[PDB]
Amino acid sequence: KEMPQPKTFGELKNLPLLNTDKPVQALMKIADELGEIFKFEAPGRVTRYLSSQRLIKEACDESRFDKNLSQALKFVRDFAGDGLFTSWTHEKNWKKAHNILLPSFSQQAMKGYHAMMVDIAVQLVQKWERLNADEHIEVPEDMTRLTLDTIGLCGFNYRFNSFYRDQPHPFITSMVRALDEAMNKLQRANPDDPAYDENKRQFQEDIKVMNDLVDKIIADRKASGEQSDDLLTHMLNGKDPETGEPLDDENIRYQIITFLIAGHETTSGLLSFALYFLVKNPHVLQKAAEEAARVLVDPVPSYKQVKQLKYVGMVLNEALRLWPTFPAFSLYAKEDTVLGGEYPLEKGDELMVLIPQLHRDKTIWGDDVEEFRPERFENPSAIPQHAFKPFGNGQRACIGQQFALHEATLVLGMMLKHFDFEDHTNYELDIKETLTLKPEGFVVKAKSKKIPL
Amino acid sequence: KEMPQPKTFGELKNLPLLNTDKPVQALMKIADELGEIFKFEAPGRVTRYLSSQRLIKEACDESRFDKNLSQALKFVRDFAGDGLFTSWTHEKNWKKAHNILLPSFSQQAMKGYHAMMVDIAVQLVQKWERLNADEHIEVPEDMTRLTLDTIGLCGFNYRFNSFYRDQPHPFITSMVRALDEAMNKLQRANPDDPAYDENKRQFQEDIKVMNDLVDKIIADRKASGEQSDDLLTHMLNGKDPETGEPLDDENIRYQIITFLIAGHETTSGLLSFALYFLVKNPHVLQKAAEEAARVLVDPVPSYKQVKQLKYVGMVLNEALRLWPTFPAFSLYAKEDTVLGGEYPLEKGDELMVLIPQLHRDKTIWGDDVEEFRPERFENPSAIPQHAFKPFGNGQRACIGQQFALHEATLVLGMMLKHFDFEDHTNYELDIKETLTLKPEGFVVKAKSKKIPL
Ligand code: HEM
Ligand code: HEM
Ligand SMILES: O=C(O)[C@H](Cc1c[nH]c2ccccc12)NC(=O)C(F)(F)C(F)(F)C(F)(F)C(F)(F)C(F)(F)C(F)(F)F
Repeated sequence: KEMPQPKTFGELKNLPLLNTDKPVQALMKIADELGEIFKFEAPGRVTRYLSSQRLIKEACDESRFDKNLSQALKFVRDFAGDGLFTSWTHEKNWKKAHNILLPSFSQQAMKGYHAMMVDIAVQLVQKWERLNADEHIEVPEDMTRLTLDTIGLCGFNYRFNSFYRDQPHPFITSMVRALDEAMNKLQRANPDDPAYDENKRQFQEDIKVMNDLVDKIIADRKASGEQSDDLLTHMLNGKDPETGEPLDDENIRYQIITFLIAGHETTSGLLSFALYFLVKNPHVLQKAAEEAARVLVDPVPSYKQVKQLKYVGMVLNEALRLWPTFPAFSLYAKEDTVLGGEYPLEKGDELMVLIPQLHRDKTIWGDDVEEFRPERFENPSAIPQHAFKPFGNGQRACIGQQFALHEATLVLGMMLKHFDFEDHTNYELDIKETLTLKPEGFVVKAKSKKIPL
Repeated sequence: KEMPQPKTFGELKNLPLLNTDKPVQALMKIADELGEIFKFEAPGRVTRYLSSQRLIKEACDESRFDKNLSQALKFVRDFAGDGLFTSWTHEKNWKKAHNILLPSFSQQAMKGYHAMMVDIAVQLVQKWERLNADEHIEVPEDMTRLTLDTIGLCGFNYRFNSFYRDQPHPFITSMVRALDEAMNKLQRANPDDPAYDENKRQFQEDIKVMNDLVDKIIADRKASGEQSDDLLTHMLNGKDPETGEPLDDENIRYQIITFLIAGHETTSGLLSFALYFLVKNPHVLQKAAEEAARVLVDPVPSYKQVKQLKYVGMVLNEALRLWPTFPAFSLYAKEDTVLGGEYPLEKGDELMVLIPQLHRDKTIWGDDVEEFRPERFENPSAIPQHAFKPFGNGQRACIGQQFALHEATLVLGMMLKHFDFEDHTNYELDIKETLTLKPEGFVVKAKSKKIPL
């Protein structure tokens, strides 16, 4: 159709547009200007950004499109390896690990993780109970402490003890710096230029630090013989029904690194955005707090009680609507095909699904798309197909969805039961972009309702 | 016959002997060489160090000798003011505060503080329970986190939240640096030399940090009118029966600063030395652990149970015997008098009581003074008057004695109930001197007995 394309910079084509610390937000504005589809070129490379439910519903057809590793994911793959998130669907270790780990991530398995989630959630509540009169909370910082700890504990019985520290754990320093370097590689003609030798040296170091530390966690567990009901145990013992094979220790390492990435990056952002919207929308906070008080009648919340926090669940979905914390996923055409009746694609052609824009499609949600209204999610059946994709699509959808939502619902429920919140700075949303999105500098004050634990 | 005296440095006399990281330990070595008394001279001053029970019992006759402010304490007074610890006996505010505060520090008052002591103690135990299998504990660091927080919470319902951070609370950074400066001023021949301009700027800044926080806490409490179970409440409401006056806000601040200093410095040291002696003497550890397990039958220890920890109390007293954490106190002759039928003293003459040396007086304790044997304290009746003085003397004895011993007995009891301990490094005692003595670099491993809290 003579596809729309944003401004170009001679031989660099569109690449300079991503030379910014907020590339996703830049892409969202481009989508606002250009519409449901735009081409994005750089030297030697092209992708097409999709923003409408009309086109994205075709992109979600697994017979036509499969998951692609974006350039960022190809760089994350240098340390996340062939774990689930950075593997191609056709790689043997993808379907093997997928089949082995699904049972570990089901709604049923959440019952088993619940106690350990409560352990970390209570540490959060206690921290906040123990703050003095005039003190405030650094929201994304504390949400990250929580979610990292939760996956460490539930994942491999390891306590990061984030609420005991200011300094991040050695693994995290390397992980964050690796993630940063992976995103920075996306703006470099001549990667072999000696000006990046220190960047490369640091990256290799960081890779080796994560490996050495995770490999030791594996080794120690094999050595102890302990059978704690966690992801590491299920990976050590599990066999893929198809091949009959277990995961090898290298792949297990990559899965653990992957889970730590997820638990540090994604769920913490969700909790941070949810709290942000609640303090910006007092009527919604009140309704959520009402439910929390009504449902969480015991000092320790139970698994069943978390399932009964329906409005808290809707609040989280609405937070995921506006700011899906992993904001884009990539696809490639399995064969030649035509998108939307108008855009012919060849086998191998790539697409990027711009999730925050999909979630702002006024044809789907109505004109009030920027408003925070959890009630939009009262009935999944009234939401059109492929309109809401915060956890991606199909067989390559987020394996951690049930875990993330259970943790987030539990913690947000507890938070709303135990405290009233003040937006004491009238915080202005400022979204930092790493692998994920987070509200940087978001702070609040929390006044205890003095309900015992 | 002339009074013994250590080596001299020309015009500086004995002063350079205290130009060392470990002055008290240097003075103990000198005492060992020279005996029960030696003179120590510096430019413009003289003092006499006493090591024997026979001379010290006379020095402790309050009709003949009163508390002196050592050079060190005069410098500490720049921030502790006319608080109890740094006031002269004849100053109006000493007796006034003493009368008001004595009931707040009694054995009976410990019933009121017990619950908040437990609050912090449980945080210590949770921290250690949450360590990963082969991580270790930094003993004085964690004991200092505990004792500071306990006196903060019991003293003025303020949470330093030391177990939530690596870097000390700003107030503590200032207090430590002020205490360090106060000790450092002692060696400067020309204090107004421009080389100390920064030291003095920093000292004043540190004093202001301390005054600001404390004055604010006092102001906030008076504004709100709330009534807590803390020393601050008692000081705001208390009246001295003698003068009929309450303490004013400035003196209240000095008392609070004083209590914070004491909690940070002294009790933490006692706990660290006790654990040191315990891991070096496993028979004693076993005997103390048996008592802890037998007595502390509830997840939350009670006041009544802490009082039953007789042997844990003996352990603490024997640790105080070998390493009394505030190791020296100073006296002055009220009038002309003769010490020991041998050494004439003029009115105003200063004496220093070397407590560690008193506690090694073989004429009182037997020849095995260096051995750690809590059974020495099996029957308190046996201990001669003035043989054991870790809490000083008479009306100027430590007002916090019952507080310190309650906290230490509680915490050590809980530690011995909940963990086994390993001296994994075969630690060599290395004693750091600030205001007090503490074992620097003492580390252990603690293996949980998995007893619920
Ligand atoms: C609010 C929280 C989370 C969000 C928004 C989120 C989002 C996503 C999205 C959008 C994808 C698809 C990526 C793509 O198509 O390239 C994905 C994949 C994945 N997520 Fe998450 N995620 C979250 C939490 C978690 C957690 C807690 C874990 C693990 C403990 C996890 C593990 C994974 C894995 C392993 C994949 C790859 C699955 C596969 O392809 O087989 N996620 N996630
Ligand atoms: C094991 C712990 C402790 C030891 C070994 C200890 C030792 C001492 C000693 C030896 C003195 C006499 C000082 C002198 O003669 O110049 C003293 C005085 C004092 N201590 Fe402690 N102390 C401890 C804990 C505490 C605590 C926890 C507090 C307060 C919370 C405290 C508050 C004081 C005060 C206010 C004085 C001055 C008393 C007065 O002269 O009226 N001490 N301490
Ligand atoms: O890594 C990629 O392949 C694509 C597109 C791209 C990056 N460089 C290009 C050069 C030519 C053509 C396309 C590109 N990168 C992006 O869209 C982006 F801007 F970096 C991005 F939006 F931040 C992102 F990386 F895709 C993303 F949205 F943040 C993400 F994929 F969700 C993330 F995983 F978070 F990185």
